[PDB]
Formats: sequence, C-alpha cells, structure tokens
Amino acid sequence: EFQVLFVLTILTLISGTIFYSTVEGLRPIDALYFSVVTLTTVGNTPPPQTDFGKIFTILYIFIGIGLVFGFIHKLAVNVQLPSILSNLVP
Amino acid sequence: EFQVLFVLTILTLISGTIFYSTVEGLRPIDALYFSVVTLTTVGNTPPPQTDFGKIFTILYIFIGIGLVFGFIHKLAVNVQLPSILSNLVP
Amino acid sequence: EFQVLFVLTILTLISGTIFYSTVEGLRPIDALYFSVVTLTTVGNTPPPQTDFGKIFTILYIFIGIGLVFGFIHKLAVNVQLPSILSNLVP
Amino acid sequence: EFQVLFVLTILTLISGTIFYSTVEGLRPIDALYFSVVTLTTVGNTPPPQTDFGKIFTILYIFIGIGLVFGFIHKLAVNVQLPSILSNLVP
Ligand SMILES: [K+]
Ligand SMILES: [K+]
Ligand SMILES: [K+]
Ligand SMILES: [K+]
Ligand SMILES: [K+]
Repeated sequence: EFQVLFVLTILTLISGTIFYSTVEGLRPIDALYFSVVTLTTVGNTPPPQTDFGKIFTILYIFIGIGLVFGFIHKLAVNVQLPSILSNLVP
Repeated sequence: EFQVLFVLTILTLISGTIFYSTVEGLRPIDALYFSVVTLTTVGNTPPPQTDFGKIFTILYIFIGIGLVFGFIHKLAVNVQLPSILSNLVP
Repeated sequence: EFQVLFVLTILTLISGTIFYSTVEGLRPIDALYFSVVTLTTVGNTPPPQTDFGKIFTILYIFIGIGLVFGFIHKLAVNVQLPSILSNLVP
Repeated sequence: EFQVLFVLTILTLISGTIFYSTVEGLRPIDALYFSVVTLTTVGNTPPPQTDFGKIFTILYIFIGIGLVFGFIHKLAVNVQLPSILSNLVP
C-alpha cells in the first residue's frame, strides 16, 4: 500500500517537474517545489505565467490532489504513528 | 454519483469563470484558473481587487469547497483507484 | 447542529474582522476576507505585517480551522446534498 | 492523546523555526509563522529563496502535514467540542 502510494506520488511529481521546467522555464528544483506546494495545496508561490501552464495546473490539481493526500494519510498513519505510538509503551 | 459531482463541479466553475471575468476583468482562462485554485484551496494568486469580488469569493468558498472536494474524493477513489488497484493484480 | 456551527463560525469571523481591522489596519471587508481565506486555508493574500498579527494568526488558525471546516462539512452535506440528491428523484 | 499530539506538533514547529531562521535568515517569529502557515497549508507568504530551503520545505510538508492536522482534529474535536456541546445543555 504505502509502497504503491510512494511510487504513484513520485511519478506524479516527476511529471510536474518535467512539465514546469519545460513550459514555465523553471529550474528543476523550482519545478519540483511548485508541483509539491501546489498538490499539497500550500500554494505559497506566484501562479504559472503561460496559458498552457494554467490549464495543466488545473488538471494536475484535480488528478493529483487525491493521490498526494492519500500518500500523506499513510506516511504518518501507517509509518509515523507506530514509531511514536509503540514507543509510547514503557 | 461521479457523473453528478462532475456536472455540479462544472457548473460551479462556470459561474466563477463568468463572475471573475466580468467583475475582476480577467480573461476567461484566468477567471477559471482563479476559481479552481481558490476552491481547491491552493490559492497561489493575488486576491480580488474589488469589494464585490471579495464578498463573492467568501460566499463562493463556503458553498463550493465542500462540493469540489467531494468530486475529488471520487475522481481518485472510485475512478483512479481501480485503474491502479485492479491493475496491481498479476 | 448546522445552526450552532453557523453561529460559531460567525463569531470566529467577527473576532478576526475586529482584530485585523484594528491591528493590521485593514478596512472591515478586507479584514473579513483575510479571516475567511486564512481559516479555509486558501491563503491568497500577503501575510500580516505586525508581530502581533503573526502571533494572533498562528493561534487563530489552530483554533478556528477545525470549526470552519466542520461547518463546511455540514453546509454541503446536510443542506446542499439533499437539495440536489432528493431532487435527483424523478 | 491530545497531550502527545500537542508535544509532537511543538517539536515539529521548533525544528521549522530553527531551520528557517538559520537557512532563510528569518527572525524567529517569522520562521515560526512560515512553519505554521506552511504545515496548515494556508501558504500566505512568498516561498523560500534558497534551494536548501525549498528541499527542506518539500520534506517538511510531507512529514508534518499529517501530524499537524491530526492535532487540529483533536484540539476542536476532543477539547473545543465538549466545551460548546456540553454547554449547549440547559
Ligand atoms: K490549503
Ligand atoms: K496560498
Ligand atoms: K501569494
Ligand atoms: K498563497
Ligand atoms: K493555500
């Protein structure tokens, strides 16, 4: 489960990195950062400058938000939870 | 279910597109982009400039956020999930 | 239930409106707008300029986010849902 | 439960405060503010300026969002709810 969500999230982020670095002309790290803060809904950046960028972003959000949060709802629920929970056992 | 949420989400976005293009003077694509990133809570844009725009946005968020996320909670749960899940069966 | 969440959300927004108009010097409508997009996590505005504003915002988010979304999870689930659901009955 | 989430959230915020004040050169209060609005997904600030800041932020979001919202889903569900609910009993 977690491994699958891990991979699916990775692929989604790779696609965004490739897209924004090419169409919005961002350095790869900035393209990855934009993809991440957009899909996690933080959105602490300016918006895309091109219409292609805006259209892709709209579709990218609808298709990737569900997945990204599914992975997060497992990274801290089936991985980070035990680490602390089980450890809270004297 | 999914088809209904699909339509409801579309209508909500059409209303926002019409509103922001008219009152905030945005090109249709920018009005749609603003509507989408606002309802999905990404918010990676400047805020509306007019009071009419601010008031509408407040009401638009409260009435459309629930719906938009309901659609997302189906687009990747009852459509994208099977595609990958069932496919994960050798 | 809905009526209570309605009132609780209103009081929370009134407090934010009063606070930001006074400490950040915003016009009431802008103070309300900031309160709303902050608690719904859209965040499509610049951040507070004063330290008092930043500290209050931190506390305001932690105490009001749960409530605001609880109200939203009722405004479209126990009010908007029936309107469309029941109506989807020929 | 609540006490644990309380502590875990505190530690996460302390780490962010230390990181952003050092690497992004922010005053402690601004570093704390950035950490808070980023993990709660409000994101009403400009993004980090350094690559180190961007990379850390990506990891910080994935590891801290689940926790922060878990705490919020308890601060208003097992603490703020009773205060109002039980009080709604004449
Ligand atoms: K958000
Ligand atoms: K934002
Ligand atoms: K911004
Ligand atoms: K923003
Ligand atoms: K946001």
